[PDB]
Amino acid sequence: DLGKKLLEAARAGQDDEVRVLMANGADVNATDASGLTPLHLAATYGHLEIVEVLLKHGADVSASDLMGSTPLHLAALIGHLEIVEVLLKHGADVNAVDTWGDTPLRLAAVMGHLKIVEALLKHGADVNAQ
Amino acid sequence: MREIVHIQAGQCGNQIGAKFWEVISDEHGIDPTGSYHGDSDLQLERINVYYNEATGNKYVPRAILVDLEPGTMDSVRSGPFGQIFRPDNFVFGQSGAGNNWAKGHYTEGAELVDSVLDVVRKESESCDCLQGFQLTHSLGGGTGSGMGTLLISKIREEYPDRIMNTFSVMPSPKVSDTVVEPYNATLSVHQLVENTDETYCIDNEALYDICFRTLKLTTPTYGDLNHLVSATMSGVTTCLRFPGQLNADLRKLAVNMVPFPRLHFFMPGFAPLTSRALTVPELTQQMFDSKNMMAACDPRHGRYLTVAAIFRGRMSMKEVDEQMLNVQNKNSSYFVEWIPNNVKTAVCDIPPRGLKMSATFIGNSTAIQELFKRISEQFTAMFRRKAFLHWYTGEGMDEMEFTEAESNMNDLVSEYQQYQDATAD
Amino acid sequence: MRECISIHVGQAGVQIGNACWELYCLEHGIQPDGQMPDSFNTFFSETGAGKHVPRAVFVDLEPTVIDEVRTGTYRQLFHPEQLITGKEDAANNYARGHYTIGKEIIDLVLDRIRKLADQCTGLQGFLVFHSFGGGTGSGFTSLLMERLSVDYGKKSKLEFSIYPAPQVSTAVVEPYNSILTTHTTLEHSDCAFMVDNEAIYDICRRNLDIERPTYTNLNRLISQIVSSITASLRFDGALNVDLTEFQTNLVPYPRIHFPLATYAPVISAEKAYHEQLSVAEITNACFEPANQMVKCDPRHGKYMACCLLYRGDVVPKDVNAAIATIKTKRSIQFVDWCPTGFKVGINYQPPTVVPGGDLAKVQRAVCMLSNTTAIAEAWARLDHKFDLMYAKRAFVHWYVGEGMEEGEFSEAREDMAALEKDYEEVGV
Ligand SMILES: Nc1nc2c(ncn2[C@@H]2O[C@H](COP(=O)(O)OP(=O)(O)OP(=O)(O)O)[C@@H](O)[C@H]2O)c(=O)[nH]1
Ligand SMILES: COc1cc2c(c(OC)c1OC)-c1ccc(OC)c(=O)cc1[C@@H](NC(C)=O)CC2
Ligand SMILES: Nc1nc2c(ncn2[C@@H]2O[C@H](COP(=O)(O)OP(=O)(O)O)[C@@H](O)[C@H]2O)c(=O)[nH]1
Ligand SMILES: [Mg+2]
Repeated sequence: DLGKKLLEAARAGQDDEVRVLMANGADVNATDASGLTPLHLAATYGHLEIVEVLLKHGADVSASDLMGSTPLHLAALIGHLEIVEVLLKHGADVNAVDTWGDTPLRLAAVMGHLKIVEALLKHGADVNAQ
Repeated sequence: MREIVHIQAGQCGNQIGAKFWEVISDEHGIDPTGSYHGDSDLQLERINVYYNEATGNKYVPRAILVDLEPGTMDSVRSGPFGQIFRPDNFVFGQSGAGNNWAKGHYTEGAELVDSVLDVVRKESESCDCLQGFQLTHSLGGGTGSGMGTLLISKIREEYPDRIMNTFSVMPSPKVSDTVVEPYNATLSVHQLVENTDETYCIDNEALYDICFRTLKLTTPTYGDLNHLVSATMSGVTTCLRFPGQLNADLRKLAVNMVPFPRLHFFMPGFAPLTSRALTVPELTQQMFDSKNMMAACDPRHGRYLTVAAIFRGRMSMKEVDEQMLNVQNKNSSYFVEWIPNNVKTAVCDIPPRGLKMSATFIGNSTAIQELFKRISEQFTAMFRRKAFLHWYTGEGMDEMEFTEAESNMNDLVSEYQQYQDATAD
Repeated sequence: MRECISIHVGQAGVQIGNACWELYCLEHGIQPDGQMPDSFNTFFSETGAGKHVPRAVFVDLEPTVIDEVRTGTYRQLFHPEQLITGKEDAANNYARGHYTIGKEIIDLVLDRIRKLADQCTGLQGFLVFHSFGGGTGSGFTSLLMERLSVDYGKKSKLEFSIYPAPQVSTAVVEPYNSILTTHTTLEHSDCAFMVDNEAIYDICRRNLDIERPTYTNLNRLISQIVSSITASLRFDGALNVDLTEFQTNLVPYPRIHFPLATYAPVISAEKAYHEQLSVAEITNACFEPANQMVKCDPRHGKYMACCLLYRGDVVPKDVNAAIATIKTKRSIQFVDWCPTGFKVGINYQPPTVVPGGDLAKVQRAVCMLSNTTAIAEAWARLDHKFDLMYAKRAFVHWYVGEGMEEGEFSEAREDMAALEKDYEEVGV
């Protein structure tokens, strides 16, 4: 299954495997059992080149898993600044609210990712409203 | 003879442990070869508490050096006091723990644990009368956190009648090596609550804040943070190491400082806050100030269950007494009314290096819940999204272990709140 | 012969013991090696060489304090077998002193006591020196008192107990240890002299002008008072000649066995030449609360018994005239079932002080021993501190982890509540 293979490659940061699987018809928007897509996984695990490659070939920038987590929530939680900037530039919903009522700004602030807090606020993150 | 066995585990544990040895060796007049060269008999009176007597009037730290990362052996051995340590007391692995609590606690650490215990046993059996154990480690990594807590639980089963004391370094995003630090620290706190008699909470968040406030550092080195840790470690062990009015060991300290078994997490403090002479009222005010605490909690948000204060140097002992009682009378609301005379002061004639007067604070405060709340909130943010969970489950851990550690830390927070709101009915 | 064995338990017991034996030696003319260039044979045994050996036992659960005795000025006064030490102390925990740590040394301590008892031909009993606050002073003393009541059933047991004070190095758990030891010792003690560290601290500051008194300053004052109480046992007078008489003269109700000691005069050695105080002046000072060994208000209480023990240049008719004035000018209320009279003892030797010490040598001194209901105020102070902590079970885990049942705290407190009531019932 090409979908499962691309999810694994995006998580593991296998740049060459990602490109090879996509050339074979792999679903860029495939989901695992929890609703995580290759973009969610590349954004969580800091694979910038894969994040960029997925976005160039139809990945949904604001896809939600079963818990309402978007790739931006995950990049902000883990503290991947360059990934946060790339997602925002590609139209990620800065004010996306997950099942716990958290926004990317709230996660970046809880984890002490000050540069991401700044970047989110600059791209219209609403602090007083979730 | 009141001997203490010192253990240092992981990168942070060995770095702060080496600095403790360099600082206390200077106070006791012990050079890196183990030779004494001081001018006072008071320096050697209680030398046996931390040092073994070696051949030809030499002193050797009763210290065990542990790490899963081999490179730690080298860095300690290359330090100014590197040669003072017994070579067979270095117990080192080759693969590392990769900042993973599960690797330290169940995999690599479980494989090295017996070798450490053999060294602990050899040191313990040679003691005339073992007081207990002192462990230095961080809670944010893999070795100090995972293997350190595994070592504590094994020591607790082998030496149940001996005190277990830790100097535990709390992680902060302001000083962070990885985002898995909240998982590693939560899993460790759970173990510390159950298996240690008394823990000094050395909070990296507070160390960063002190360095920013005092030296305007936005980018401190571990050296900058460690200067505060070593000053504190020297101060809190003063009455164990030096002769004076106080006839007391670690158990007597635990008895009077710990009213509830789980609430054994101390907020250390230090004055004056220097860099790499104050009056008695100035030392006293500074010692009780939020800006001087080594745990990032506001004392004003809670109540002190118990307080110990150690003044060092030549000063008016009458002035110290008046100043200490004044703090309690003017600020009665910050001390629980249901533990009478819960603020204790000791004075030691010998000041630390490069200082004429100093004061060390040891607080058992309900405000420490702020530190546990901070870690818990970061743990929860990470755990809800299951980020990096396979690192732990891949070592055989179950997700229930995470849920259980989460609940126990939240139970600890609620216990502190219960005593903060308690009235002297 | 009528021998008395002194037992010093824990740091406070041992250190006060050091000060007492130093003063006894000076009073009886015995050198620190035991040689002398006898009524005192009640407290000192004599070898074939003429060496005078104290009938004393020193016990501690850790060795530091007793090691100072073993190497100090009086290292040749006591025999090594009389100085017993453990390796690990009781860490301010009554339960360690009584149960876990104390059980390991009790048999050895009793064996050593038995060796001294074998040297006696008419053993009167024991004088037990200890703190209320220490884990050893509290816990080990109560275990030893329990074992001595079984092994020496007919023997009298008196205590000199160091009552805790915040001004004098107390610890947070000391109110617990005080109540725990009081409960378990109550039925095993015939008479107990409480020494409140705050009263001694106050006297040293006010009368000796010592801003921050050391244990040496406090203990030299305590030994001066203890010597005044035991003089009758060492000089063969007419009042309190045997241990049994202390109970007969001061204790009409067995549980209410805590007499208030009041001492005068306490004069600084480093103060300008003053006209010596008369019998009337030192007697008047016995009713001054500032001179008491225990802080309490005797005007709030009632007297059950009263003994006046004079030493030095004291004429009996001058004492009788002083007492007559006291029954007039002052309001001394006795309980309706007690004789109302004051028992008088006079020892004619000039009072003795440590040479170079803080206390000035006086021509005449007096210790008044009064059994007053006012001393219940000292029990109420301890009970209040106990209550605050116990309501939250603060520190209780330390005791439970050291061979003690939690229920023992409740049983001890209930006994203290009954004791406070005993005082209240007599006080009306
Ligand atoms: N007056 C007086 N009080 C003392 C002396 N030493 C200790 N104390 C008091 O005794 C109490 C502490 O008890 P200690 O006797 O020192 O302790 P311990 O009996 O040896 O027992 P542990 O150390 O707990 O095993 C406190 O209230 C002290 O102020 C002394 O030499 N004189
Ligand atoms: C070995 O070092 C220490 C050991 C202890 C104490 C202490 O603080 C002054 C120490 O220095 C840090 C101590 C602490 C707190 C107390 O009350 C909160 C107390 O009652 C009592 C104490 C100590 N006792 C006294 C009279 O200070 C005994 C235990
Ligand atoms: N204060 C202080 N913190 C340190 C030091 N070295 C590492 N840390 C902290 O310790 C945590 C990482 O654990 P570490 O000890 O390096 O890993 P281990 O070797 O697996 O135990 C993080 O919170 C670091 O900030 C040090 O020398 N001092
Ligand atoms: Mg002691």
